[PDB]
Amino acid sequence: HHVHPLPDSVPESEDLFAPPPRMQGKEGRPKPHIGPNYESYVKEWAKTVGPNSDEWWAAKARETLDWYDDFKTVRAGGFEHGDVQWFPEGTLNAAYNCLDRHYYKNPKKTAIIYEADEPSESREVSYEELMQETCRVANVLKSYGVKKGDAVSIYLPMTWQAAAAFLACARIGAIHSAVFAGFSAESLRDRVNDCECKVLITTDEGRRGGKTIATKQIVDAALQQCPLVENVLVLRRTGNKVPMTEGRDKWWDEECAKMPAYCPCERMASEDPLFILYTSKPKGVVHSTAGYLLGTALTLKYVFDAHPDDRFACMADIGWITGHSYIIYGPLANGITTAVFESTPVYPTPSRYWDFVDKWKATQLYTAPTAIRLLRRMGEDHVKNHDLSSLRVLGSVGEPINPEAWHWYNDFAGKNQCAIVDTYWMTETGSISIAPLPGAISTKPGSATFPFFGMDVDIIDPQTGQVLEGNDVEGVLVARRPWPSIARTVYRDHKRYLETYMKPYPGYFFFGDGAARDYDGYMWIKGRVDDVINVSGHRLSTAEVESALILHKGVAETAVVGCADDLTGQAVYAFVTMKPEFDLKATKEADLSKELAIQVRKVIGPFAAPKKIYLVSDLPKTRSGKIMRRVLRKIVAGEGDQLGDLSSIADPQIVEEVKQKVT
Amino acid sequence: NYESYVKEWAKTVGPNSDEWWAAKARETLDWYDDFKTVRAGGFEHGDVQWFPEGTLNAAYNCLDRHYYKNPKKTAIIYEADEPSESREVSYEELMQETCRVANVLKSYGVKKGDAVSIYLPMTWQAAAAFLACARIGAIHSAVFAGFSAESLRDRVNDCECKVLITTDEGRRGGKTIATKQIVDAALQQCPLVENVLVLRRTGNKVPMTEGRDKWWDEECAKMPAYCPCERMASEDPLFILYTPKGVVHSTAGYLLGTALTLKYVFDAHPDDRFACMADIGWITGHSYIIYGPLANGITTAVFESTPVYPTPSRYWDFVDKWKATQLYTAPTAIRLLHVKNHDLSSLRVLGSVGEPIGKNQCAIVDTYWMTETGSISIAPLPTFPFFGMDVDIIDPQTGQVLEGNDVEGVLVARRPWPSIARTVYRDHKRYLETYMKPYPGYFFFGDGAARMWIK
Amino acid sequence: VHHVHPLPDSVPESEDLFAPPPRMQGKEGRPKPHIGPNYESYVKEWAKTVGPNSDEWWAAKARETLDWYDDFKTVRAGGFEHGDVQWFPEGTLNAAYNCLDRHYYKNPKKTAIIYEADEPSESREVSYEELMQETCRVANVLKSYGVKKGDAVSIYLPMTWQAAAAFLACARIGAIHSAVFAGFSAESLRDRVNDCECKVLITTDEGRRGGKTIATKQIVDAALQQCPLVENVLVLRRTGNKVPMTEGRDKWWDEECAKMPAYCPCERMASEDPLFILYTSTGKPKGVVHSTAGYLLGTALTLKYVFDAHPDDRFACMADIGWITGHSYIIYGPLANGITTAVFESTPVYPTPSRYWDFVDKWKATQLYTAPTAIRLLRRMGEDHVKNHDLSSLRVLGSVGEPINPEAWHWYNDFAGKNQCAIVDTYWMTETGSISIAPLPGAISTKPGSATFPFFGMDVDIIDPQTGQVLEGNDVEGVLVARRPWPSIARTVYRDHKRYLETYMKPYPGYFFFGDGAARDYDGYMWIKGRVDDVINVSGHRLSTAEVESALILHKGVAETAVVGCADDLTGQAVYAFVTMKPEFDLKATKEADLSKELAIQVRKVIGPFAAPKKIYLVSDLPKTRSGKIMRRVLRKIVAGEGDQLGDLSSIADPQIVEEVKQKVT
Ligand SMILES: CC(C)OP(=O)(O)OC[C@H]1O[C@@H](n2cnc3c(N)ncnc32)[C@H](O)[C@@H]1O
Ligand SMILES: CC(C)OP(=O)(O)OC[C@H]1O[C@@H](n2cnc3c(N)ncnc32)[C@H](O)[C@@H]1O
Ligand SMILES: CC(C)OP(=O)(O)OC[C@H]1O[C@@H](n2cnc3c(N)ncnc32)[C@H](O)[C@@H]1O
Repeated sequence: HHVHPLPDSVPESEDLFAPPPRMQGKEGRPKPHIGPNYESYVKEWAKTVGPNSDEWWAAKARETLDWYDDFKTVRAGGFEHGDVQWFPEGTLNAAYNCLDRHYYKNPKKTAIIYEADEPSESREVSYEELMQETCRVANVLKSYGVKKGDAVSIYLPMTWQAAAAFLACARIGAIHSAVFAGFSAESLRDRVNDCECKVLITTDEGRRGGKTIATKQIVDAALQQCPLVENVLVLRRTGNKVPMTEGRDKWWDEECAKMPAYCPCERMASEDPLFILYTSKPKGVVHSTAGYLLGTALTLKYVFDAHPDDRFACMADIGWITGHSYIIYGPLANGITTAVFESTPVYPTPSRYWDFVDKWKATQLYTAPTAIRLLRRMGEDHVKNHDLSSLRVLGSVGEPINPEAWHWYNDFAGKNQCAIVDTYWMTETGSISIAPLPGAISTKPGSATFPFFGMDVDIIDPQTGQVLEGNDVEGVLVARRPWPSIARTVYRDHKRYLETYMKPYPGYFFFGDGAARDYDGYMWIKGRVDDVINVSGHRLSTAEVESALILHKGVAETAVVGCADDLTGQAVYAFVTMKPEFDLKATKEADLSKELAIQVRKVIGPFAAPKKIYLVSDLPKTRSGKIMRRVLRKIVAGEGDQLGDLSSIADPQIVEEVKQKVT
Repeated sequence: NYESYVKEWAKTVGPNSDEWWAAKARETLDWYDDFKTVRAGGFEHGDVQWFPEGTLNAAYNCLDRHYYKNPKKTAIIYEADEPSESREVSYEELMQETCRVANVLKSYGVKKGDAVSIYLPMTWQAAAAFLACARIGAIHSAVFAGFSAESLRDRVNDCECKVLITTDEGRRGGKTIATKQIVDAALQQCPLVENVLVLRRTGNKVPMTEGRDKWWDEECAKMPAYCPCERMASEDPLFILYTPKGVVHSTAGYLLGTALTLKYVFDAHPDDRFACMADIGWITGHSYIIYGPLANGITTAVFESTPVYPTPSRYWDFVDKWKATQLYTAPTAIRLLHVKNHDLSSLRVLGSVGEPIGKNQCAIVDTYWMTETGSISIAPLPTFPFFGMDVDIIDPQTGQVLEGNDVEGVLVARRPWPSIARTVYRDHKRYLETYMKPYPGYFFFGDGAARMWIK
Repeated sequence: VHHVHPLPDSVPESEDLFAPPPRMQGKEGRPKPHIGPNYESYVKEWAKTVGPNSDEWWAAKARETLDWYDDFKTVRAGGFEHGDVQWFPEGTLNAAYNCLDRHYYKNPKKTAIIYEADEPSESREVSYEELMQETCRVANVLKSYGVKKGDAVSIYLPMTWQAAAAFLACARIGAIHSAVFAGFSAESLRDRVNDCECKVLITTDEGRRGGKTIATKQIVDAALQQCPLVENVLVLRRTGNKVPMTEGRDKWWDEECAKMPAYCPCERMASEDPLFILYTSTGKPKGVVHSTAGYLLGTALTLKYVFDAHPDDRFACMADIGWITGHSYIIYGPLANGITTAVFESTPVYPTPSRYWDFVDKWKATQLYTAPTAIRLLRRMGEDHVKNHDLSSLRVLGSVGEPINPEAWHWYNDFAGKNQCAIVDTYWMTETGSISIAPLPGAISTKPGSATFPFFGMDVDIIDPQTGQVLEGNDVEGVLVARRPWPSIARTVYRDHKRYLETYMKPYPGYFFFGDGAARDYDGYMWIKGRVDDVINVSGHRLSTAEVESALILHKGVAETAVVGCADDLTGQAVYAFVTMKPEFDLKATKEADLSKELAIQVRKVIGPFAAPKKIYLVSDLPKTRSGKIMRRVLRKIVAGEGDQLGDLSSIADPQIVEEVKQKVT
């Protein structure tokens, strides 16, 4: 075969994982929405793509969401000019679908499990309570002159009221723009200025992992350079003294106390913007309303097999698209219970996730490979002595999951009784693009497997621009047709949207990731196109080399970048982090580096073996867990003085250590 | 009989009452969009909801739909302060004037959800001013024309309106109210008011501030006599009424309440001539001069005078002149009133309201309610709680209901009703503390009662 | 014999009735007419559209013709007296959705606009997809400026195809566009920009017309010096030549639109929400306001029936979008019907007088719609420019703007139509929204110079202006009035409803007053013969301008004429005639004094002794508006010695012509 699976210590013949009994309708669990095999996935998927898929999408849109006005047209527009339309004539409101309609059915049902930074302060928030808070905030925003179509910046940490702030904007047709709490004043300023908002919602302080985030202090520094912001609504999360500017700044509780606990919903067109979400100039990805909401609702239902009484635990942050789609919009649109997790995976101890799961009997868990590798690094004593049997689906999002970490997830979090859904997508796709349906698909460690409903993906040969038909092909991932939750533009920069996604391969949407489809038709997304390394004509994905390195005992996490080489074009350079227990005296660093290189050579080939290996205490990462290989690539290339605004990455101090180790 | 008012009332209260209420809302009002949910929310947090997904317009229900059916029908019997100056105002004329004023307001930049203060005496154009605001989704705040400059200022400032509708002068009991003079005094300390629309009721010289002040007639003459109706959510606010606390009523529930009570408590019929002698500056004039009668498409009276001008026979002269079919007044006026040789036979119902209190023919209906209730809550049907009203007696010393008959305590309501006030403008905390906290789970009217007798 | 006579013609009356020709009979593979084949087929359908039982027809047509977001309940209400006309009031819709989206969803690649550039070689087809995308981009730009539903937006654009996108972007978001003829003076632009109180103006750097540059941005800058409310100007880069741009206020159309997505939601408009203000040229500028559903329905129905438009037709209205004709029969009517419409950027004589016909044969136009002034202009230029063309794709030729003299009607019929097209003489006004009286080409046998019969929904009569009373029967003459509102009637004059009532509704209470003299002949055909204010009363004989001007043009060498009245001690008024001759006419073989005698004799033979002009002035051209109306008021006041009280003539087609006329009279 030309395409190989991501390196794994398990033989390929023993590495296929059928839906386990918890996902077979056994063990008293709900029967899966799609099952029990691959063909059941294909039979339904075939209804969602192609020239006769309007019927399926029209029915799903009308069955899944409540509409004030019906639509007539299912879809129109396309990539070339960026005029994608779905259900254009219909009207709806996201807050109505995420709150009102469920409150009218079961007001006391839990909407949010609020897992506070300190475990003792966690509590359940009913749909009634969440709706009331959302309506109060919406009324406050209207009193500030916020109109349909106005942008509102949100700089809130992971307290449950973040959901109320999102949905209060959606309720009145405002466009919320959420910024990770803890982003520097500079990063906040750039995003507040770009969306041209006049109102900002924030906290006095945030709490995360027992640390205080001085949000109001950061807001005050940023707003000195944000001339349009005239109103700041400040949630009293900690109660510590913070500055408050007379007139501009008001307290959330004092303002909401003046307002009624119900607010009508603004009737939104399907294509009215729902939010702007900046990714790392800052790129404001814009999603509209109906198509995005439908995509998050359908993917949540089908990829995680969500049922009415499920308790869904997405442990990400609402500053990330993962939090937009699979904390707030998806779970609440489905009317189930969703977790707002305010802490870190290791506060107070690395048992936190699992204490949380057993306390609330979470039925699905969704996190990132960085968190899985972090907990794997800390040892099994924190997870082994838990129940965790309420879980039946474990999800991974953010980057390729190394098969080694996949197995740890499968073995310890799931006890070999959960389906693992490796979900590939992007901020720009709105909802999950490629993922196993857990009641249907037998999984391979490291493979997203098959495309979701409405996603028709192909592999293009970047040297020819042509689609590679069939299986056992490798290249760059593209999508053939629009899908309902695709981002509609980049805020006030449609040209950047067209040039980034629609022009590289005309006729297609360009994801920016390298991908392969193996002989069984499974899709493998193996890293960013910009991270590919070419050694003596061999094209290397980051995931395959990083997956080989972690097979060595004691390795916690690695990142590989290319460095120019006069004789091989590029050479692989690897940054490697070891588990805390690994003794760098019994195995001197030079001996360990040799073993790591040998391991890569045996599993991939000599061309992939790192020419140099740097042992570091940690890797530069974004708040969401992405490993910033561009930073490492520029440091190795001697361009460490031209890196840009890294002030809001997870730990800026790590960039200095890496610079020292390389020098 | 008892088995008639109680048989029907059982369908309007309790866990099976949504069916009755959905049918009446759909029979009684014209809707642009249908509702799905009948009711939601409750007293505790003040999130009462009725017909939330529906859309409608109060001006469409009080003017347009009747104008389309019978444009020449009299909407308002305008009984001027001088009896000789009275005249009938047709639904066509009222709708045209309402639309002109609505177009004037839009030309000032009044948007859906904006407050507009109204400082008008009892001339028929007061209805046009109310319904013009409702037509465009503005929130009118009516201020009784007998209020001083300070009381006017306080209410104008509290609601943050940018527009005020008033008159040059008012005429009541043969005397002149210097309304524009009072308005100018008030507006010296009202920094948000940018436009004043001044109805020329007397034509006597009054001060007018260039730019800020314009004449009603001259502004309306520039505008077309039709204006589209803003499609309002059932729970969009309809008006603020300061009682200073701004009692806020929403649209669909309030309008349904007034229309049903008017039809049942007063047994209205399509060609009736309903004469409520109250003032549009108070809820009685809101509900049973303007919104109740015009929603039903009947004829309503706008009485500009006093009970004793020119003489104490004025009420009975008015009833004989117009053949009024109902007469709704307070005991205060009915006691102050010269009634011997009058006919008064056209009257089918004599209503009383506002305080504890025909000659063998016209009925006597004693109606209890409050500004916060929107429409009549307890009354006899020609006593007995109205449809949707489930009231109980509670001992204040225990907070417990005094089940039975011969008990005495405070009056409370069990569940929300459609026309209940939804908040106190920008002071929801006061709304909850006043009405919802004294007896958790109940609505606290604030008066005593015993069995039903209202103390 | 008859009291009412046809407009003077050299063809005998018995040979002057033209039945629908074979191209309009469903033969030769042409589409079958929507109404046909005779007068009775028109009456049978027309009778459903007027009277007390016509709600059914109008409700069905409104629901069949337009896409609605919300249905209506009431068909019509209101009336003339107070100006509260309402049609389909409870319904909601959007004009851009009906003109773009619904057709784009059906056939995105169908041509929406044939853009005939000033230079023929630069012309191209603009698909519904491209037009919708550009409309959506502009709509998004306007929203980014804070334009809200109900805000006015001024448009000062020449006849480039993007003018349609600018109109429809305003309609898409519920803004009220106010389009001003490109080339109007800074003073005229200022007055209209200030009256509508807009805060946004859309224009070009420059326009191109007849090989000439229109300094649109320079004019805008001059005007905006006196327009304190305008905060944003969007400038279309039509030529790319250097023009001033004010930092902050002014932005380039292409740079702004490139930032925006190519789709924009449609604002759900009430039937009676204003769609546009259109200013017309005697006092202050008159902003005629049209609402949405009735206007759109009227333009859609008249286009379909008066021009017998079918799905694949290529409709060529050669007017300007600054004129109501361009509003209704370039943009809204044709695009609502989903067909192809022409945006003609040039003049009838650039590069040569063959332009119209080169255009028709190049694009295979199926209908042509222009004005008598253009027809008379091409007539004066000779037959070599039209004779050697095909023109067989045409089957309907339309004329709008003024009475068409039978002499010009025949030239149109003979050379443009080759006696195989139906001629539709369409009478209406800015204030009527859509065509009011016109032949239905598959049904009505035409008379040269007659509008013939009223359109669906139009119930018209003749009032004797000397009595104020309706004249019953046929063979009557007086002033035209309408008995009942129709869906596309103007709803007000912007912020001046009193002027609307006093101009149209007060002169003849109970009726709508058009302001034109009219006659209904013995066959019931309607003749619109000139403005009431232009009637000339000589010794008790009331003379219409059209009849005398039609008699004069029967003389060899006459190109165009205008007659006005001047007080006369012996006849009350006397006829004075301003005459333009063809360039080739030898004015020395026939001296000016000699020609006048022949003209007077011809008018006497054809009309009567009283109609002979008392004085005749030879002029090189006549004062005319941009749209072709002859400004007889200007001539009338000059003859009356009142040339110093003429008003704002800065924006007429040729202001210099007024100076010559003053000289000739002096
Ligand atoms: C949802 C959230 C992660 O979106 P973004 O923050 O916009 O980042 C999107 C980018 O992340 C990477 N990626 C995310 N998931 C996976 C996965 N399962 N397998 C492989 N690569 C994955 C890709 O490079 C993608 O372009
Ligand atoms: C409708 C209008 C009067 O409302 P408000 O002006 O808010 O005053 C309401 C208050 O008036 C008094 N009341 C009203 N009706 C009656 C009645 N039938 N018998 C005895 N007392 C009555 C009560 O104290 C009530 O709470
Ligand atoms: C549509 C556009 C021309 O409207 P306006 O520019 O408002 O001018 C309207 C005026 O033009 C004249 N008129 C237009 N058409 C004809 C015609 N066929 N026969 C005779 N007179 C006609 C009339 O005097 C009309 O009042």
